[PDB]
Amino acid sequence: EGVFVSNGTHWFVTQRNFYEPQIITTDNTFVSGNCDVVIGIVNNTVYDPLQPELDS
Amino acid sequence: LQIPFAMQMAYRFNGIGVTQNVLYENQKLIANQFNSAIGKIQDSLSSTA
Ligand SMILES: *[C@@H]1O[C@H](CO)[C@@H](O)[C@H](O)[C@H]1NC(C)=O
Repeated sequence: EGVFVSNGTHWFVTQRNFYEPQIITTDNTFVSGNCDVVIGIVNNTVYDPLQPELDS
Repeated sequence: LQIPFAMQMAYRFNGIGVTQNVLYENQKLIANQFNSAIGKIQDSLSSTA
């Protein structure tokens, strides 16, 4: 529920009608397929909120 | 407010209850179907006064 957006170096997800940038995460994004198909896809990390808890 | 046209059509797809990956994964087919459908407008008006 947003757009992917960049300040020039970092990538954020934003609500579409008001600038409020959030860290790109498994929970504000969804997967479909692989990078071969989409015209203009970009390489950036996506954060997983389970992992730093499971690393405890 | 500018937005890339393929991203505008991805919003138009959410607005009809189709998930936006359906457009990005079918984008060239959707553009071909659109360009073909505009071509039929020329033919219909260039014949059916
Ligand atoms: C935008 O167009 C450039 C060429 O001017 C192309 O290299 C690039 O992949 C395109 N990016 C997107 C997001 O479509």
